[PDB]
Amino acid sequence: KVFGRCELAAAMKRHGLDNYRGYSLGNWVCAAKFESNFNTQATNRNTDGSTDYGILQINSRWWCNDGRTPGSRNLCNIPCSALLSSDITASVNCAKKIVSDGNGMNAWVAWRNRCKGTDVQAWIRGCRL
Repeated sequence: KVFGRCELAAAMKRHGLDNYRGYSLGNWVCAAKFESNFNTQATNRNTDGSTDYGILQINSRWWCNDGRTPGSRNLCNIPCSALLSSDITASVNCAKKIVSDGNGMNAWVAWRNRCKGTDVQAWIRGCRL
C-alpha cells in the first residue's frame, strides 16, 4: 500500500509513534517519505547482503528474519515480510525498538541526511490529526 502523507501521519499517531523517544510525528513521516516514498512494499538490498523492508526500511541484518541474511539477528522477532503489510503495526512496533537502541533516529541514514535539522513539521502541516 502507498499511503498518503496525512493518512500515514494518522496511522503513526494512532500507534503512538508521535513524540516517541522525543521524535515528533513529522520526523517519522519525513523518514518514511525518504526511506520508502510511503510505500509499505518497498524493499532494498544492502551491500552486505541484508535487505531493508517496508515503510521505514527496517534492516534484516538486525531486526527481522528474511531467510537469506546469514549470521544476522531477528531482534523484533518477526519475518521481514510482516513489514510489508498494508497494516503498519509491525513496522511501528519494530521502529520503537530501533529508535531505543542508543542512536535514536540516526539509525535511519535517510532521516539523518534528509530530515534532521529541517522543518520536519512541514510533513504534517495541513493534516487533521
